[PDB]
Amino acid sequence: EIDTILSTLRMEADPSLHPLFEQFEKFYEEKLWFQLSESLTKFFDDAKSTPLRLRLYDNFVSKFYDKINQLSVVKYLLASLKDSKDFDESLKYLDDLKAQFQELDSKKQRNNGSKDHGDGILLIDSEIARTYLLKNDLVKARDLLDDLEKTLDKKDSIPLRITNSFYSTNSQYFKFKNDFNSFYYTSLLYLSTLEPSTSITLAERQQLAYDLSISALLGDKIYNFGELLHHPIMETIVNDSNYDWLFQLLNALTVGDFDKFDSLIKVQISKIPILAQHESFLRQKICLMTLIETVFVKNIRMLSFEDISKATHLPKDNVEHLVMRAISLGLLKGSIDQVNELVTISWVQPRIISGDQITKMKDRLVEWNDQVEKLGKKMEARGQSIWV
Amino acid sequence: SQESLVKLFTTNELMRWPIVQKTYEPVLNEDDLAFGGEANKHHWEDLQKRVIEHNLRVISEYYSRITLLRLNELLDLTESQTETYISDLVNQGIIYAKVNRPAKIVNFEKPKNSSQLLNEWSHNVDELLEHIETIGHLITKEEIMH
Amino acid sequence: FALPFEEDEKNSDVWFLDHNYIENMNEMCKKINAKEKLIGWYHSGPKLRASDLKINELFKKYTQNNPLLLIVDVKQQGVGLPTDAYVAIEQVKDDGTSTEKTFLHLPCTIEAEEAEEIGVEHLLRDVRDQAAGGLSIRLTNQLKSLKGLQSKLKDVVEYLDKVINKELPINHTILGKLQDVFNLLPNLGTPDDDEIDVENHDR
Amino acid sequence: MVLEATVLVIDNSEYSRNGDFPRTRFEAQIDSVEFIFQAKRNSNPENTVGLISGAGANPRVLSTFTAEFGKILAGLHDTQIEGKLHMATALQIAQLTLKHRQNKVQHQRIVAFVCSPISDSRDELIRLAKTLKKNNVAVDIINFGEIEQNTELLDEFIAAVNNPQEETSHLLTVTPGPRLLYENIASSPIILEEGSS
Repeated sequence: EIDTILSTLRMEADPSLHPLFEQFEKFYEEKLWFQLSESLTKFFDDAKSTPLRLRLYDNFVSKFYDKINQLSVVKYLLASLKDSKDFDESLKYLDDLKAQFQELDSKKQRNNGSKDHGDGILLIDSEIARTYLLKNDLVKARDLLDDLEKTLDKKDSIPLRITNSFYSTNSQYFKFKNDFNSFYYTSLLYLSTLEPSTSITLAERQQLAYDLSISALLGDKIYNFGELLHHPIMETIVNDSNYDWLFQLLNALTVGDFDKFDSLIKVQISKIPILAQHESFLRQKICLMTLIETVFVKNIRMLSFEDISKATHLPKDNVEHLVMRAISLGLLKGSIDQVNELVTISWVQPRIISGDQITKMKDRLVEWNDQVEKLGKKMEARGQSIWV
Repeated sequence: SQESLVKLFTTNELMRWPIVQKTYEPVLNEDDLAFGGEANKHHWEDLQKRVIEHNLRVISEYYSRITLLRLNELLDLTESQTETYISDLVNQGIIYAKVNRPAKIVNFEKPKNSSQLLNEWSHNVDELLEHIETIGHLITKEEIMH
Repeated sequence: FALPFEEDEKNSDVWFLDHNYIENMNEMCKKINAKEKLIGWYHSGPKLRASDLKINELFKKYTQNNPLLLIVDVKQQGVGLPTDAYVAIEQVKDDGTSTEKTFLHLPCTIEAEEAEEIGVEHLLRDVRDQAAGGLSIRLTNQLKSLKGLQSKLKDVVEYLDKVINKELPINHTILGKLQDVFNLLPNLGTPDDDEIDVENHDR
Repeated sequence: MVLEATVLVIDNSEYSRNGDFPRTRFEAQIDSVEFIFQAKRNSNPENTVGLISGAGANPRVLSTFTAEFGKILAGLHDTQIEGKLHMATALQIAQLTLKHRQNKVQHQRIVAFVCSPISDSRDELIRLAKTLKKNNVAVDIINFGEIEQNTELLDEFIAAVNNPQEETSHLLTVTPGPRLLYENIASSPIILEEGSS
């Protein structure tokens, strides 16, 4: 039946891959399809470098689609059509697997009396947009993602895997335009909503980690450089040559050093020429990280111009400019007084909160608690004799 | 070219006139039926008025007071032409300022009212008390779930 | 109303509930009043637990909205909050955190129906230490009010310490609110504070 | 057994997905749940039967004691079919059901089907075995779901609960492949099973 195909793939494959094809024959036969579902997922992860993935999926998807997990038919498809260099093929097998499930729920739901197979339609749908993205038909993919989004909102429970793929797609769309900000904000949600199941490599996160870092530095609205590091994705990956100089670029911005920043940047302007054309935006971003940070940690909520001039290492002229741009962004808001040489703030936009800032916030409230307590002791002394 | 132009004018920026003029002279000024006609040379001249009114609006909001000596420099105008432009835009009722003729300051503010200031203060105190009242519930929530 | 219910102390994932009771109580209550429908469940508390999320799921099969879990302390340990209200919502939590199902605080207050009121008036025959009365009543209040706030402020201090000492999970919602606490601090020496001291003499 | 109340457990699993009786094990279980209910009614007509889910971490009460087959039948279709059995939680939730009952003249019985092996620690069922027999509760395990390729962890648990008092555990051995599940129930004790003195 399908045993003959399995045998032919096995002669053709590498000796290391020969055990996997045998496992599939024995599990189908014993009719134990939990084992069979897991064993296939392991194949498509590790032997999609070998191009014997293309004829293997075909057998399982098209003859089982109610006898294997609702997640897993979509899993074997996504791997096979990822390394594919034809977009016509990528599109094709999606229209096919989409047909099976729409057909299936006309009968199945009735006999069975339960189970919805419409969850899997939405991943297929993320993947149709995905095909469009690589083919450079970005416009088409956008519409299909907005139609996906609608379905999500009217679901009572939305499992994490379904919205994970949606965000992956959305992430890809933004980096084609090169909208750093729009990519950064979409990617955090992708990272948070990432599945407890493993079938993602170390290598994939690595590629992503380069992409997160760059967006986070060459942005203009981004004052969280350890929101990267509260995910494993950039945190645990710092031990290569490329992700040393890169980790250091992030960290220099975090504590607001200009001296350390100068040393890195000088070198990496030559190396990375994406970084050189965007050098201007980055160079001032440092001063803006010092502006928001210094008024926050201090108890006074008005800052002099001379304070900013020494810290950021700039003329007094250049300082005003910086202040006006912070009001414009929404980094800070308030009034700019040139004559009295103040910037007196009325808003602090919410920031990354590290252990040191909590310590500050906690301290300041101890003083506040003592202030209330002392006033309270006075309020008890006057009027002790009569209250009512 | 059009995209950077629209973007500049929409968002709140500080910009200087001969540098913006230098950007769009070999670009937009040579596009006919806009700026490249003859009586559209005087629609180019008009582009400047719109740039120096943009800077006046921005600076009005964010700067509560600024010296007149400074304001001149940023706008790229002479002292006389600064005062008349402030004045016209105060007749048309959009902005408000008090400009000194000795040229010490311009106070881009309409001097705030007693009642409103007090009103503004009373509300902030209610926001602090509300903020603490909500916080205490979420402390209980986190500790026990841990 | 009560329902049949058991609570096991050996494992908190075991409790009893009778489903048939909930279906039969619905029939009856529509006859008395059709403006009454199931809207969720009270729980005696005062301790909120994670297993209560799973009881929550059950109640999501009688009402379209998310069920309201109304913690009513019956032990009377709190001198305020005799109602705290929370609703289960499902959201991706920040900081590399998964999708968590969690109980978020949503504002509650006692306000009384009009038909209820009549009896509230009858049973209250006490002088009422806080009722908002005469000069006397509100001087007693003003003191009470300072010790209220001060204790509320003390919980915030303790909480913050336990985050970096005993490593409580950072809950960034709390911390965000605290940024605005520092941003709505009255600052002296501005013309606003000075006008307030003039206004004390006006009054 | 005459004068007995029974909590059925329908096993909701991904081994119930797997087909080893027609159409799958889930569709096989609808037929076998109907079998037991009627058989037991005929033998003694005071017998009355509930149904609870073997799914997720929490078993949920689909039905309480009832002798309308329609109330029990309805829950079999409604429940989600893909889950995991959790034996420990089941014994306890089943036991509460057997608490709250019309008359306690009846024997407390749990009949629990197995499609998927245990998903919990062994020793917890050993400790729970002595609590079950303390209140004279027995547990019947239908085993076709741990003799597929599994070693049978079930036998030692039946040993621990078994001890004559009034109620004694049985282990219904059911062949693991097609023969129709209902018929396998029938050939095993299910109108001649009894608690011993």
